[PDB]
Amino acid sequence: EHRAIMVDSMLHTVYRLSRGRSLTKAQRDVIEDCLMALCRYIRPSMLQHLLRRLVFDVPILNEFAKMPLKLLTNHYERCWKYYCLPTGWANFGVTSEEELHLTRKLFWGIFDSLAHKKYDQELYRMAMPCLCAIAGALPPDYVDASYSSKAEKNFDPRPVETLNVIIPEKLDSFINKFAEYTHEKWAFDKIQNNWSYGENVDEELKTHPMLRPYKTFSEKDKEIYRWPIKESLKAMIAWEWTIEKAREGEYNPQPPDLSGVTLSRELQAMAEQLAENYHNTWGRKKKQELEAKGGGTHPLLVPYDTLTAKEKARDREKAQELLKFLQMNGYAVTRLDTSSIEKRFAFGFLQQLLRWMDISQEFIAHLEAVVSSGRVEKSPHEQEIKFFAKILLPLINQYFTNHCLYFLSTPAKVLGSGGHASNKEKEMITSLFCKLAALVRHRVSLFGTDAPAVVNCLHILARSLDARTVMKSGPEIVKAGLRSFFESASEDIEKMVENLRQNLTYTTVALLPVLTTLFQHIAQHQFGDDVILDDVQVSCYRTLCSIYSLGTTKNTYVEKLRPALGECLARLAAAMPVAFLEPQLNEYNACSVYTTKSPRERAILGLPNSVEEMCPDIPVLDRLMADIGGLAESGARYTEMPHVIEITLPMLCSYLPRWWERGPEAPPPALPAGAPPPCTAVTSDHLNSLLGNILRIIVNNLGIDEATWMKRLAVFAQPIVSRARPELLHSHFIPTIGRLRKRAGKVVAEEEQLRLEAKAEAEEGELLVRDEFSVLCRDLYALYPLLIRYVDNNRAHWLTEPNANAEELFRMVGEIFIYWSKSHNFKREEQNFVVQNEINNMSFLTADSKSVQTSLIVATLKKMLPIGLNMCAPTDQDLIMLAKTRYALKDTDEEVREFLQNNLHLQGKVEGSPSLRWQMALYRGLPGREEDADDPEKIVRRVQEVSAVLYHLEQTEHP
Amino acid sequence: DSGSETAFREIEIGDGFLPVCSLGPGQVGHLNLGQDVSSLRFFAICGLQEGFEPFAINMQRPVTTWFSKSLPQFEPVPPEHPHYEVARMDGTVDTP
Repeated sequence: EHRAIMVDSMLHTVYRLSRGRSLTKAQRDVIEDCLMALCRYIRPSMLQHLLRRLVFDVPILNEFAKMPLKLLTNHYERCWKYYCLPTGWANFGVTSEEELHLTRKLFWGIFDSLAHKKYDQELYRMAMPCLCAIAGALPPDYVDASYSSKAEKNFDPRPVETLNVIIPEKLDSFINKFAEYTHEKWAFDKIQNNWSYGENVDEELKTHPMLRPYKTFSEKDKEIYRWPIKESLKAMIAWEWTIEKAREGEYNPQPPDLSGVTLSRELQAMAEQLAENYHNTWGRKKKQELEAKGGGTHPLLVPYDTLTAKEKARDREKAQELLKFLQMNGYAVTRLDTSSIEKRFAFGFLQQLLRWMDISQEFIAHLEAVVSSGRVEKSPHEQEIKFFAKILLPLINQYFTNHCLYFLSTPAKVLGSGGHASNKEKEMITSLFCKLAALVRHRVSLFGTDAPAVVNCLHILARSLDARTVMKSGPEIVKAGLRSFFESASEDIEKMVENLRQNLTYTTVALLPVLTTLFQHIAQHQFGDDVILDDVQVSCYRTLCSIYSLGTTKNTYVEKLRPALGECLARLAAAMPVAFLEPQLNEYNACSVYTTKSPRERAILGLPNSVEEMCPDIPVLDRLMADIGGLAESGARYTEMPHVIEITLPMLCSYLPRWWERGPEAPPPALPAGAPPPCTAVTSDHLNSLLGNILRIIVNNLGIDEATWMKRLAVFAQPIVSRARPELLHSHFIPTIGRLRKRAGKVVAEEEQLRLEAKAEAEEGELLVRDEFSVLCRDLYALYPLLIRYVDNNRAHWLTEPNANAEELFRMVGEIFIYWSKSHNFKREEQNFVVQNEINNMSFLTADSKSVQTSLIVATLKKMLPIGLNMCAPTDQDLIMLAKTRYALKDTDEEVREFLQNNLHLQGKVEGSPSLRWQMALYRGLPGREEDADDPEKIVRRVQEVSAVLYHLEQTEHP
Repeated sequence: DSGSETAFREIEIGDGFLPVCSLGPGQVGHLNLGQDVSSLRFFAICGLQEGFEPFAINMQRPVTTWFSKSLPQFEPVPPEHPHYEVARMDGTVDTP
């Protein structure tokens, strides 16, 4: 930064050398590699003129623009925080509004050039990341200097000659008056510069020495400076916007001519146009001389709308002082009311994508027509189709990924760092989502290569939607469109039901995942209260009824599709704001169609006026509680009852948790709020019974092999395990973890026999035991995640008051942990199962509250370690290290127990160690601690077990 | 955000560390260093089994603290002040 001027000039010269005319390929490669490597390391603010040059020339999209736009996207991807974040990029400063408007002009120039120019693989492939990078880097909330700017298009300085243009005298009066006024104000600047305007030419003053008063000043020597001002005003009036005086008619002037003040926005925009005229018209001669010299584009002769604010001031000040002289005299330039949202980057590109959306709707309509009518490969909109598929879809994906927080930013609760999207932006982005859905409704057959791209992009548009503000106080057309799209999707699901007994492919791969993602988003943001109602609620009603019928029907294809139905229906239950499972108390809930709609509205909508008559297929929540309880008692496997676990368990595990907050047990915010009785009478008791049923069916299905949906069952039970009753531990987890422990012990005994034998049968038995406890690894990776959240809730309770059952559970999990630690085959088979079933990600989310390296067994053991560490006295902690050295000698448990019994007298002493005083005092202060635990047998038991746990822990951490 | 339990890690021992709390306007905080481990709540839940020890566990007198007094008091200009420098020029002749 100390001498960055020559760094800037070096960048400019190196760019010219790369865009030389006589170079070899290797030499050009060296120059271009130097340019990218240099700009990667320099500060992004040093690109103030190289970036301007790129803005001017890259939209040509020539063969020479490869490295320019590649370096462009590399730099912007590097410094995406420099523009998008209003705080800047850490130590590096905040972006200038000039650079932001250069970014806007560059982005849209590249976009439009890519639009007119024909599809070519190289340019589209290598420029789409560039276009996404510029779009993401420029903040959406940014507003340009003027939406109605010049937007014009070695440069061609368009000479708008005005000496030939006649001027009406009614305004030519003040044209001449301002020529004289600028001469007088020039002299005023001279005298203000401590050099009074002289009358005879003299070098004593550096300023103008011959600015005589108008009486004694010769007319021609006035004109030497007066005629440029007249031609300035004449050009400004010669453009279609003519400056007109407000009041009819018309060596220092009385009013001060200052360019600091500003006129109306339109006047400022075409005063910027007047300064662009100062460039073009008044420097066509300069361009002639510059072309004679051969020096490239002169810094001022660069287009003015893209010129840096520091040097464009040379003509900006002149245009502004002209316009301000007009302003203080009231003169108005008669020749557009653009709102701030349209002025903004976001909604402007939103209108443009809506324009290309109707264009692409026409294109895909013509493509479907020519597909249906024989095989017409020739497409008049083939360039449009290729442009959309190769640029637009990844562009909207990336842009909505990097600005989804902005488009979801509620004005009440600001979520986006830059700001909140406008209501119009939110509503037509929702309409864009609906239009994409309607486009790909039956287009899924065509665009086969781009179909995954379509479904992921439409997932992104499904995310971050302010359905609240578009359905409530929003455009009627857009809200009716989304309501009709949900209604059509429900009818499509009914058609899917009929088919099980394109459209089928649509429901298979595009309709259902996007519908699930939309339900998930509405569930996370709890928008369903004002969104899933009226006809939307009716469509969700028929959807849930039809997918319940799908669960009832049993065929191979619906079996293979059941995970999708279960996930989709769990998400719609979590986003469904009326307790359809509580039909008797539906009047208490204010979200139902029956209370929201009038009786006449229900009659014209065909509503049954009751939830029971609405859906008698699904019985009441007590009935499905009884059903799942009976299935748990009977030990229903996946073979015996697949539909239950696949689909009906999501009912419970999604609707019941969220509606526990609406249940009576959850405290109402206020007495008037709780005055309406809860429509759902659920409490934590039915939740805990549902955990009991899930644990029972899991332990009954533990011996079943090739069970895969049980993993998603554990994922679905992840929220329900919270708010669990204390007795549930010894009711369910202790028995099933005991069964897991004994089965793992039998398997590890077989593995020990396998290790001691070394025959050819031992290798086959080695593969046999690998496959024999692969299912054990799967079962533990199912059950232990439920334990992880359970110990998370009850760790404080167990540490404040010790529970003997909790200590026994610690012994159980420690025994499983030492089984996993001793056997090398255990760890490698666990890792193999993880990489096979992609368990690393779900383990990461399981460890996350509210990985391949991460070992669930170790994590569970570390979380539960304090529970079984507090059972021993500090004087026993003074025996743990000698027991650890016993285990370091690789000795057996019997011998370590015996020589611990020998070291029964080698325990530490409270008066011996000062820290033992407070540790031993706290160990007494534990309410559940008595002196009966000091029995030597109990002491040696707990010392040996704790030391085994600690030694295997430290071996796992550091082998 | 990444899920790591340790907030700050790889912290050099250096000169040492001290408990500290910066309260804002109209703010009330109870700093319990751990003179009374019984008064230290949640210590059994976190810290007791992890091996952590209360700060000033065996200290008899309470730990003195140092509040950031806001009274503007003159103090000498540091020789290595990043912005202001004081030069001690010699008197010489015709100059004090």
